[PDB]
Amino acid sequence: SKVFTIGEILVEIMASKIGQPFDQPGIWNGPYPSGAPAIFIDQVTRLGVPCGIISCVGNDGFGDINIHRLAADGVDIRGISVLPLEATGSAFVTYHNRDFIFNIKNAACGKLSAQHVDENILKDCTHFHIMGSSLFSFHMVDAVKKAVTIVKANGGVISFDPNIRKEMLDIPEMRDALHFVLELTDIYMPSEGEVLLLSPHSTPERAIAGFLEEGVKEVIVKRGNQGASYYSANEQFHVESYPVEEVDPTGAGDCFGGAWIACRQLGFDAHRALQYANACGALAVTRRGPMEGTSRLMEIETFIQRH
Amino acid sequence: LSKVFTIGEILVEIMASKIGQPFDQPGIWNGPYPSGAPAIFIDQVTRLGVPCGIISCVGNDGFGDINIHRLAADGVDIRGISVLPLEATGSAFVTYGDRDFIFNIKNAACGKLSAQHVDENILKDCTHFHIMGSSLFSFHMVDAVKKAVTIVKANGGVISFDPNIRKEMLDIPEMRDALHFVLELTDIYMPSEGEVLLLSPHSTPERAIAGFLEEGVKEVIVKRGNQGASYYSANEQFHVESYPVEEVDPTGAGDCFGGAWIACRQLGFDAHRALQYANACGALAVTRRGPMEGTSRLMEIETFIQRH
Ligand SMILES: Nc1ncnc2c1ncn2[C@@H]1O[C@H](COP(=O)(O)OP(=O)(O)OP(=O)(O)O)[C@@H](O)[C@H]1O
Ligand SMILES: Nc1ncnc2c1ncn2[C@@H]1O[C@H](COP(=O)(O)OP(=O)(O)OP(=O)(O)O)[C@@H](O)[C@H]1O
Ligand SMILES: [Mg+2]
Ligand SMILES: [Mg+2]
Ligand SMILES: [Mg+2]
Repeated sequence: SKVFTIGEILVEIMASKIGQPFDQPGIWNGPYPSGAPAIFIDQVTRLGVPCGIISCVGNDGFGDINIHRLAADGVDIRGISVLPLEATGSAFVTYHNRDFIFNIKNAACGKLSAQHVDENILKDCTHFHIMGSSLFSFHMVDAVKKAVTIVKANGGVISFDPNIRKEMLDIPEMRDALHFVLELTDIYMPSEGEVLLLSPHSTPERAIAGFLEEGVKEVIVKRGNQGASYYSANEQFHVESYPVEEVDPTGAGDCFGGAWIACRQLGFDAHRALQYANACGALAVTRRGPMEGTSRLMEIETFIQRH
Repeated sequence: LSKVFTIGEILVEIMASKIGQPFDQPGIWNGPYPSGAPAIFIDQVTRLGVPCGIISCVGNDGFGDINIHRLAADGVDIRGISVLPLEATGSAFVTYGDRDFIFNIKNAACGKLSAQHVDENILKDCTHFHIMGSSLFSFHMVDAVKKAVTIVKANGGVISFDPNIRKEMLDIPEMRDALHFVLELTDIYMPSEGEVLLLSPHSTPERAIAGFLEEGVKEVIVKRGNQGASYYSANEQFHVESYPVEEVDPTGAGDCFGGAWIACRQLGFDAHRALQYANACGALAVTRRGPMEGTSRLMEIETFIQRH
């Protein structure tokens, strides 16, 4: 029983100071392993659940830091193809109080396609997770479509976190790609701000009811500093947030998701899984760095206990 | 009203803060810094006071802005710099003998430069057009360059060419031809010592150079790294020794040497003066870190030469 994801893998370069602009020489920190699917799958493995990822990186040091990190953490990296003529994706980020310069679409991670999805790699996959952020081109979609149908046809469970960029919604083809995934989704994990996106219904209550009636088995709604909710035909509950000192919210959704999926793989019931997921996301935001907020079971449990 | 123009890639460079710093581990980096052979060449030209412009493409981000701001502030005509919303401004990560790089040019805004992104209303007063071989990495680039060249030669302009190519391009017949194509329309050839035989059928520099001149090239300026440079014309031939300096970054040496030569010639310097100034410029260039941070003003070169 293995958990698999697919998508962009990149390195993040972070500005050394708040307010630091992009158009002035300065000091930066990095590279740091990154990319929503990678963060998610890193959290899954740190919780002791077998998993793998399908992506494309370039034949360079930036691709290496990612492969090395995931591999050392227990992730099956056979699915990460290395592209000699492409540069590994990157993202420069600066703060205020947030701002980015992305090289994802036209980078190695954007070369992912059906040809780079090895069906044999998914032969024993029981759960496949999709990040909406990965659907930014026809090839990304073809890759996702191929992997999802292989797993679904093999009786696997599909989970989907629509962490998309609102822009993609104005693009029919991407809008249709998102509808595709949802149509085959068992576990839908939108944040409150994303609940209405892929629904013909205008009120959240109505949208969620719609997802269930359409085929989804469970809807997990992330509410940031307000906690999280769980919805199924069988039950419905909510958990309050754990008050923490937020530093970086960029990996909260990814970690919360990996925790939910991993805990469920470990046999946790909905209530316990939601509690751990909630605590995992809270812990993630207390540290800077994309993948620096993932936690292991012991840390999550101690955090819960202390509260 | 007479202007020197160039065309090509504009990118930013992000440098490793320490020697021995790997790309596969977190650390500290310095940047972004304005870069790109054509950009450094043109920055040296404008710093010498010679009116100039550049045709290039950058993305709609801060990395694109730092280059436009620097060039504009230095006096370069940047109207030929198009901003592409759907693309990312090229970049280059480097770390320290070898420099080691991670490039994003071919698939960035740089490689989007199209023959249409050129014009001619922009090159109307261009009497000198300079080409960097490092820019010819796609048929779209060669097209943009071919168009610009036709336009400039139509108004009776002069073409200068610096073959700072990646030897690899020589095995791709298409690019191999683009380069030979440009060479046949070149008036001023400026290969480095290790690039002299590349576009030549001969195997000895003497022969290679004698061939370029026979074919039509009027001047061949050979850069010899830390051993000076040589000038070759059908009528004369001479060389200058290198100035001893504490080298720190060789990245922009050739580009600065090039801008200095072209600009000094525009200011009426004879071949002998221009060669010593270009030579000194390249010498000064390598003393500071950063691709475009070593350019010099005319009198800085003058004093450099004097003092010594
Ligand atoms: N400031 C916070 N304090 C406590 N818990 C938080 C905070 N922010 C997030 N969380 C926890 O993490 C889960 C992850 O959440 P968030 O709602 O930011 O994810 P998301 O909406 O998917 O965002 P993303 O755009 O990064 O994918 C939340 O539902 C919550 O349980
Ligand atoms: N270490 C050095 N010491 C003194 N002068 C130097 C040094 N390096 C370069 N120069 C001067 O600068 C000119 C610029 O030279 P270099 O040979 O590195 O350029 P190039 O071979 O064209 O390289 P590129 O590919 O960067 O364009 C030289 O011919 C020389 O006069
Ligand atoms: Mg379509
Ligand atoms: Mg969110
Ligand atoms: Mg050289």
